[PDB]
Amino acid sequence: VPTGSILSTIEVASHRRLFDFFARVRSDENSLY
Amino acid sequence: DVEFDALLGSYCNTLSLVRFLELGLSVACVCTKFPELAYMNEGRVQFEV
Amino acid sequence: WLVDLTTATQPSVAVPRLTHADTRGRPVDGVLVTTAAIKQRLLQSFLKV
Repeated sequence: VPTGSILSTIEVASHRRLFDFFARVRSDENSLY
Repeated sequence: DVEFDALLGSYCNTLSLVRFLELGLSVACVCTKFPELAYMNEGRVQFEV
Repeated sequence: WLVDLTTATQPSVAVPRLTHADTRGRPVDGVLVTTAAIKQRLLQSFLKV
């Protein structure tokens, strides 16, 4: 990395529905997150 | 009378255990532990370029 | 043909934060995976660093 260059961060947006798994027939409307 | 059937040797091959960061093609990617991706179907990697 | 193969691409967007060096310590920017048949005839007549 040369001086400057604005080193940035790589963000991982990841939809985690837990408790979907586990127990419960979790049911959602959709248009929900 | 003396007769004997003999076992003259036993040979085994050692299965080579190789890890993935030896290879030259680890230059080609970034390996990171991400547990819970079983849980999540959706994926997005966003970098502001 | 190699230098075209070797350079037709765009460098990625990443800074691994640990880079493959060459033991003098120049960084490795590429991979170049081949078949051993081609690799052979390639290494003897062409590339040996």
